[PDB]
Amino acid sequence: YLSSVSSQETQGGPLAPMTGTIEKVFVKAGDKVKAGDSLMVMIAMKMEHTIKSPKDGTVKKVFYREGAQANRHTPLVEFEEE
Amino acid sequence: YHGDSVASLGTQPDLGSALYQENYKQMKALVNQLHERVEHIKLGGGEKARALHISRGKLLPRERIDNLIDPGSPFLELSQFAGYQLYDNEEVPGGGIITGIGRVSGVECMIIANDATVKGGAYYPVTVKKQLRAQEIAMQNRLPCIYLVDSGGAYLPRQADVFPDRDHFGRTFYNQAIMSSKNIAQIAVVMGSCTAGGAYVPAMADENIIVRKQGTIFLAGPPLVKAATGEEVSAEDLGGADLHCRKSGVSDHWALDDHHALHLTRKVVRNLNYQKKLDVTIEPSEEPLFPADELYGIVGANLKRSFDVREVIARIVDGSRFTEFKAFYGDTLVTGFARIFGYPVGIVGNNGVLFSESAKKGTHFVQLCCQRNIPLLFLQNITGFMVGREYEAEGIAKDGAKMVAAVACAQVPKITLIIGGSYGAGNYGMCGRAYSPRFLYIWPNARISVMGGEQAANVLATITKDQRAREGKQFSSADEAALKEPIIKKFEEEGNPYYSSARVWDDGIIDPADTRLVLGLSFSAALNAPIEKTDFGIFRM
Amino acid sequence: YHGDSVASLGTQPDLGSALYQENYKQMKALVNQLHERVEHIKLGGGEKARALHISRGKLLPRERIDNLIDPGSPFLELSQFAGYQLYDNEEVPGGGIITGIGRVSGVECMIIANDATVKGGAYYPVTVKKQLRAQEIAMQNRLPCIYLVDSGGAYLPRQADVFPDRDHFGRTFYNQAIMSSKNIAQIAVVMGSCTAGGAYVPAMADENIIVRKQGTIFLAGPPLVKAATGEEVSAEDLGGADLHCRKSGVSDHWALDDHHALHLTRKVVRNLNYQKKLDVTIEPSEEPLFPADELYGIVGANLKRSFDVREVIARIVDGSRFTEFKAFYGDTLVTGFARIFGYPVGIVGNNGVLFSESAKKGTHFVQLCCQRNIPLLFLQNITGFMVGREYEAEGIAKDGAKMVAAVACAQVPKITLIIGGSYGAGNYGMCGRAYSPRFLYIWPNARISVMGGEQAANVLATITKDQRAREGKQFSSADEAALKEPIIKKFEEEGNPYYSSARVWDDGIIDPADTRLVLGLSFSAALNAPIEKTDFGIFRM
Amino acid sequence: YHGDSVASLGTQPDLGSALYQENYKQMKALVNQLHERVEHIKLGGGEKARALHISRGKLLPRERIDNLIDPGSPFLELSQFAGYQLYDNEEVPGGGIITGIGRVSGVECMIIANDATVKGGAYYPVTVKKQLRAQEIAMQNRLPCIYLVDSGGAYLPRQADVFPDRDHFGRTFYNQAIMSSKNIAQIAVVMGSCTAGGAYVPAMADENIIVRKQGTIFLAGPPLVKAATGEEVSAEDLGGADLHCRKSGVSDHWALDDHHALHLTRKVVRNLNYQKKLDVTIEPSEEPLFPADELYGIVGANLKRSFDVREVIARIVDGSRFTEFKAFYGDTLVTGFARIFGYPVGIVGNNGVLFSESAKKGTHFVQLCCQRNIPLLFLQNITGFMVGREYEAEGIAKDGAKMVAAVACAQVPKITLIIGGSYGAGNYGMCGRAYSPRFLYIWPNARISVMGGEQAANVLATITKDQRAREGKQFSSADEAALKEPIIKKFEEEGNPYYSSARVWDDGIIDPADTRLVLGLSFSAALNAPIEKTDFGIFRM
Amino acid sequence: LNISYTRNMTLKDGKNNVAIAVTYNHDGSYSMQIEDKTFQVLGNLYSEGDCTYLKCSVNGVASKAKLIILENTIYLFSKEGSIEIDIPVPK
Ligand SMILES: CC(C)=CC(=O)SCCNC(=O)CCNC(=O)[C@H](O)C(C)(C)COP(=O)(O)OP(=O)(O)OC[C@@H]1O[C@H](n2cnc3c(N)ncnc32)[C@@H](O)[C@@H]1OP(=O)(O)O
Ligand SMILES: CC(C)=CC(=O)SCCNC(=O)CCNC(=O)[C@H](O)C(C)(C)COP(=O)(O)OP(=O)(O)OC[C@@H]1O[C@H](n2cnc3c(N)ncnc32)[C@@H](O)[C@@H]1OP(=O)(O)O
Ligand SMILES: CC(C)=CC(=O)SCCNC(=O)CCNC(=O)[C@H](O)C(C)(C)COP(=O)(O)OP(=O)(O)OC[C@@H]1O[C@H](n2cnc3c(N)ncnc32)[C@@H](O)[C@@H]1OP(=O)(O)O
Ligand SMILES: O=CCCCC[C@@H]1SC[C@@H]2NC(=O)N[C@@H]21
Ligand SMILES: O=CCCCC[C@@H]1SC[C@@H]2NC(=O)N[C@@H]21
Ligand SMILES: O=CCCCC[C@@H]1SC[C@@H]2NC(=O)N[C@@H]21
Repeated sequence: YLSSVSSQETQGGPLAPMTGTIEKVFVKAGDKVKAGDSLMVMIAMKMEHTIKSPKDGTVKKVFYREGAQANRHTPLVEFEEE
Repeated sequence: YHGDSVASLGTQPDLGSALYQENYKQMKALVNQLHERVEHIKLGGGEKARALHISRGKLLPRERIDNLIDPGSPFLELSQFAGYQLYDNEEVPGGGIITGIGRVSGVECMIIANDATVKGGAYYPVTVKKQLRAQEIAMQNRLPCIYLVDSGGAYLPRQADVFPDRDHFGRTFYNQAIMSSKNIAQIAVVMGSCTAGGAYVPAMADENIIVRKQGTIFLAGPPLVKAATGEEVSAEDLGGADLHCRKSGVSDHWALDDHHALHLTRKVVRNLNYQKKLDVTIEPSEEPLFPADELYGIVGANLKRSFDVREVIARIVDGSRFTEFKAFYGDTLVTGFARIFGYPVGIVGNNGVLFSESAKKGTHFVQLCCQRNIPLLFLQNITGFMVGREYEAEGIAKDGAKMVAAVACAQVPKITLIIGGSYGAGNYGMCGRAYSPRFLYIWPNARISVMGGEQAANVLATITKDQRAREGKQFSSADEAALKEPIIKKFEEEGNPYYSSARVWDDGIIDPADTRLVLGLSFSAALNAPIEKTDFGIFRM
Repeated sequence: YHGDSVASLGTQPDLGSALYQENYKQMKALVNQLHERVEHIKLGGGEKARALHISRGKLLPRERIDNLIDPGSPFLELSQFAGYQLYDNEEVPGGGIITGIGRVSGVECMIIANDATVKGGAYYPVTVKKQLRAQEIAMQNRLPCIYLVDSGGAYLPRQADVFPDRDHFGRTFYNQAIMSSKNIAQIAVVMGSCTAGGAYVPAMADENIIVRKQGTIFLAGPPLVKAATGEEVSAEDLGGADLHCRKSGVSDHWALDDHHALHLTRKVVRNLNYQKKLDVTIEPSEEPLFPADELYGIVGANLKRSFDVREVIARIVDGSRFTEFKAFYGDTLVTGFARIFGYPVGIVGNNGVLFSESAKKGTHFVQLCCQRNIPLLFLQNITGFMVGREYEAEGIAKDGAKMVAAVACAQVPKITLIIGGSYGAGNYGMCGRAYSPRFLYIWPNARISVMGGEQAANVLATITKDQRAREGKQFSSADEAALKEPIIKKFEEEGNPYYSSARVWDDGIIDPADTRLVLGLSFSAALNAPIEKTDFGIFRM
Repeated sequence: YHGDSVASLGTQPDLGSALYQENYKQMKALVNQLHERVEHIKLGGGEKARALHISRGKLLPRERIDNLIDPGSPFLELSQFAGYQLYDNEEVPGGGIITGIGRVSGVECMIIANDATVKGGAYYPVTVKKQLRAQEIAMQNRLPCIYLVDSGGAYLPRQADVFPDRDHFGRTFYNQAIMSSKNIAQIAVVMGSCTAGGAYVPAMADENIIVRKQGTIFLAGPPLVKAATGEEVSAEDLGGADLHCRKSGVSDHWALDDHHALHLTRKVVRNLNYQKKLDVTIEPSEEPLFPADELYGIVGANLKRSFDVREVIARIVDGSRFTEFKAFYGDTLVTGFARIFGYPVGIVGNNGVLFSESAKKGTHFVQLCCQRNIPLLFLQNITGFMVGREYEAEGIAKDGAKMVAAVACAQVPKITLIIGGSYGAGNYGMCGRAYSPRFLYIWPNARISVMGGEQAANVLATITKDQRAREGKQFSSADEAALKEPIIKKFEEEGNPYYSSARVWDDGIIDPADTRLVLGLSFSAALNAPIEKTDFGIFRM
Repeated sequence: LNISYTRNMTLKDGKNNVAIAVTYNHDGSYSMQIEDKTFQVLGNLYSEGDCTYLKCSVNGVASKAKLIILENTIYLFSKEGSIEIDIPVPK
């Protein structure tokens, strides 16, 4: 714990942070994504949240289209592992 | 043994004197104008707004207050003139809110009710000031608060004067929480939709009552939700009494309509389990020996003339009995002991310019009253404060400071009434607003300013002339007139009682004939809280 | 035993990132602009006024403060931007008064000095507000007050905003008397002529020092005496240190010049017989592990982007050591324990929108800190407050009310710092001005409003459109634009940090690189008073 | 003003329903059995023992109590079933001691009288427990104690359970001394010979009364003196009222017989110089609107069926008036305000399984009652505590902890009544014995256990099966039956009200038709002590 | 303060609901408006024996009658007529 080697042990998949409009979508239905790749940019309550790519896996499909309302904690991208 | 015969104050005025006739006429005209303006304010926001409000099946705020308090009980409304011509083109009757002290289930309570007919209940800065003043009064006098909430949140165009500062909208929630922590009951009745901000009021209250399909609590309204997040939802599904009672838990009681909500509020106030206890001696009440309307003749409307404050004292105290203290020292100040509705009071009134002896006498009397735990009543009629080389050599300012410190450090209930002028540091020395009296009322003939208009004009003219002479520049008489006249006009406008009451600088303008009654009520409301001991600073001898 | 190795916060930022470069550039430009404006304010009232002031043999107020405090001691000046563009055509540098916290004779003291070069020391409304804020800080933190009095009384043209109300000029004397009654020393040094009102300040002070031929106390100046009574007399004969010391008794010490007066003031402060006692645990101080200037890159000037508040925490706390509390619940709020200059602090900072879990976590942490008597530090960076149908069904407003009540009822010292946006009821929930923090500072990139400009414009447009539809009247798009654009512009102007600091809505704008230091000083000044027990209201579960 | 019409609870039950008939029959049988057992216990130790006791010219303990208290005054006896079948072959009626609350000289007092007909007044462990419980009640409610001492000391064969521990015989003297130090009067009347231990009771009492030739105080009896030292002496010469009054000074009053001793005790209680003061609001009493015997039909004896607790509330409160709080949130819990004999009470009762909402509502109501200083009444009818994965994810345990902490930290008088089942942590959450209620009564149909018998059997069977599977050993069904059946039988026996009342786990089993009356008495006895302020722990939001 | 309190009362005379506007005058009298007509009413209650009598003057016409209020009903017994008035019950 002191060395913080196991600090980053937690892993998870992408999810919607909040309920609000979706400003932009950067992920196609079928594509290969790398680490840190922007998935979607969502504007809610005078604040823009950018969703990063968790792993390097390819995307099977996207769930939300341009300018849609996405509820909080809802899947956005069907994501494959590394 | 209380059978000793005691001489009484008061003399029969000369009703045939022309001065009495003129003074009576002027005061009657002033009172009639005040009554007409009060009626127009009572009319409310407007006819169309009232019709729409009734069409929704809701009661007007004054009807709500009438049905809430005990039957036939008197109601003491505060700051009826808030917002009177305060804003250039917007009419805000009563400040858009109604604050008062009433009797619910035999308990003195502070009722604060939003007026939904004035801009949909939006909060103007004067509305926030009025609500904060009412909350401060309730805190000081330890009175339960009842908020009949029907508001549209802060008024957006004036947001810079409503949201951010210390004495702005957040102080309402701060006071609510603080008074909740001191076992002072908070009851919020949600009579209508609260868009935002007002949704916190039921949340922070000790007990809630909400109407079924009228009251709807939501942190952000459907327009605000659409603007911020974009989600679309109806008001009832966003708020609603059913949706709040059933799973949210915000609401504590569920009411069919306004009448049921008021009945539930009365039941809650009964269940409060509180009993008033008095820590002062009580004697049987007795009416004064002279009619109160004669004050119109005695006082009049012209401030240039002078009258004996003993006339007012004899017209307001019980049985016209008054025990003067140090009658011949500092004659310009009148200090003594009396009783109003059985409550003992120490009366301090002005009868001229304040001298060193008057300040010393006032300090001594304030010390005595604080020692004996007796409420204090101040009557301000200030021609000015004594100024002069021989007075400065005798420390007239230091005696004024003595009186100011004594008044400020006092802990007994203090009630101020401005029956005439109030200028300079004399206003501070006679328990002005800055010194936190429990109540402050003014008569329709009062005048309040830093000084007279002509005095300020002369001071400014002398300053400018001396500065120009030192610079070496000519200062013509036309410049003197151009400097003087606007100052005279501005000081004339800003001294009007209606100007001072539009802003919350007092608790209302009162008919002199009602004075006694009002005082009684106020003193009653002042006796709910226990009287603490008084700690004084350094008396600069 | 305090030898356990503990992990530290903070990560090394990417100095090569373009985002870091842009943020650093923007923040550096903002800081440079702030420094230039502060320099211009420090210049004073004007060159001719300064020359005249020096020609009278008097010291400028900043020189007085420098010669008063202990050598090399830091000075914490408050509200340097009061009056900045507050009035349309009048320039009032620093509000015409200088308030700060310094160290005199090893004792933390509040110095309030009038600036005679700004309109002859006349009191603008903002000057009264600044002095009242300084007096309130001294009262809360139990700090002796020193008034370097050189004033021309109230500013007559603005008298209606200076004289009559509760938070107006009389509150100064009220606070002076009250703090005198609580064994909080008041020392008044009369460095110059006081026309009126300011003459009461030495009278109500515990001890006085007056310069021989500069300081002159008189209730009414020769112009005022001429205007009121008509008597003609010179200023020295009306006031004067000799004429006051010898027979008036108002003055307590007699000084040859300003230097002698400051020496006497230091002697009095030494004779105060006071000793600071700490009621909190103390640990050796330690510097943070990262440079403070990197904050410029981390934070930047654009509020649309977001940053981790843990970076700021690691850059300000001692040794970058931080013990997070409930790290994974309510991740949008960061609560934990740290130490600043050895003082233990509980840090609560924003990392996103406030949810129900965040409010519950904040309430729990505030309860813990109040129980353990630990000072609280709030870091406001508020994107907004969560709103929505499912959140209203879960009582998001009621959780916000929980947090608001917990913050309001707290009795431990509270210090708020606004590092980003501050909108809506989130400002109330994070210890805004209305909730009486001991200090409140903002960074030069902050924004404060009731809500965003576009949100308010949309709300107003929707309200108007719905009202017109109900009435049956067309609401065109040109009307929408005419309603929206002025609201957008007004909200843009009123949110500026300089706009919020011109009025006394905070204690100054601070360079981020100085943040730590300022906090330290503030917390030191916050520890003079003992910490009382905390009484909470009803926790609406 | 208390003239508002208020709706009342209660509905007329269907007397023709077969369910009502069956429930009435079962409850009537239970009450008849209880009455017969109480009569047999009242008979006393035995016929020969009573004859011998009378032959010595002494009064039976119940006659002593009847002649001590005021005429016609009700007597509230506590723990009439202590020792009922507690020991295998020894019969100990009433635990060998009689404890109760009565009215002596207009003062509520706690009477503790030893029964000399049960093993010569020897102290069984249950006797010590009963006396300690009575002393604790007197300490909590600030009631004077009267000890009618006629005892043979500790029961030697059970000495290991009587002498050494903290809650053993020495705690009696400890409590006596402590209550003496708090100005709670102790009066000991030595009605008979005290062999040992009991000789300390008059010594530590504030005032003593001893009968001439019956009461004899000696530290060691003639048998004990012979066994320890060998000295031979008669009982009268070793003790005796003459030999104690004349030169020992242990005795304070000298009585001819029991009647004279009781008269002297009444005189002393009159000379106590005490006056009861009430710190709660009082309203005129009013009977309920429904007969109390109908409860027999409403409740019945079968715990599988469920009934509305509002029926019981309407049958016990004054005028059947009840103000429900948060009626629709957490419907499984019923919380509200009512009055019993004019005393205001906050009623919290169970109506189903405890959910998160019910726990939150209970915490809120307990906070309100503590804030307003209102006594609390709990009605336990617990089917269980809600458990499950979704409930654990929502912190059902943490909400139960909230309620438990709120109940534990309460300082207002608390009275618990178990009208049905009481299982699991719900018993703790509803003010069980461990949380120190002022009184605790159960109905003759209650059941108390850690959980149901079948639930415990299933838990144990699953544990054993999993352990055997992990070990790799077969676990047959015969083993399951052999593990289950004894557990079922034991849980059935240990849940009986008589089993729970044989040990001092409550203050007695009460006829439901008497419930109201008992509560009244208890609440009266609960109001002797002043109500202190309540300090709460950390509310884990 | 500065205005006169007006109370709206509803009374069910048999099967007809009637609304009365009662204005509380300063001198202790009342001004009752029922539809178009307005009336000046002033009276008091005095108890003789076990019977409470209302002595009232309406528009200058004086009278007295035994007054009993029981269960949402008001009974006035006089020497010229007996009057029963029903007080409406809230929902
Ligand atoms: C954090 C904190 C502490 C606080 C906040 O965040 S506060 C956030 C913003 N508030 C809301 O989000 C509530 C938005 N209202 C509404 O959702 C509704 O409107 C109701 C609920 C008010 C009912 O409305 P209603 O039934 O009374 O009718 P309406 O015609 O609408 O009533 C009059 C009309 O209201 C206009 N109007 C002007 N200013 C406002 C205003 N400030 N609020 C509402 N209405 C306003 C007025 O100009 C016009 O009349 P006019 O001047 O044209 O003649
Ligand atoms: C009850 C309570 C609580 C309070 C009171 O009752 S308060 C009563 C009234 N006050 C006095 O009675 C003091 C009157 N001053 C004086 O007796 C002197 O003047 C001194 C002492 C101020 C020294 O004066 P100084 O040596 O500093 O020079 P001066 O040029 O005079 O300084 C700048 C010039 O002062 C003009 N100026 C504008 N407003 C004021 C103002 N309010 N007071 C003074 N001067 C003012 C300014 O406009 C011009 O400059 P400008 O704007 O033209 O460039
Ligand atoms: C430090 C502390 C804090 C404490 C101590 O140190 S405690 C020291 C020891 N106690 C004494 O030293 C008192 C010894 N008693 C006596 O001096 C007398 O006996 C009297 C005074 C009790 C009057 O006696 P009595 O007139 O009531 O008649 P008795 O028949 O005697 O009454 C019934 C019979 O008593 C038998 N019996 C059984 N157990 C005891 C017991 N514990 N005490 C007394 N008697 C007991 C019973 O079994 C039999 O009847 P049974 O069961 O055979 O039917
Ligand atoms: O009050 C008005 C009379 C003329 C001015 C008197 C001045 S105002 C400044 C000073 N303070 C006082 O109380 N009186 C003088
Ligand atoms: O804070 C700005 C985001 C958009 C507005 C949110 C509103 S302001 C009224 C209400 N109170 C809050 O704290 N949030 C919402
Ligand atoms: O109460 C009996 C129902 C079945 C057992 C419920 C268990 S007992 C352990 C735990 N604590 C509770 O309050 N309920 C569960």
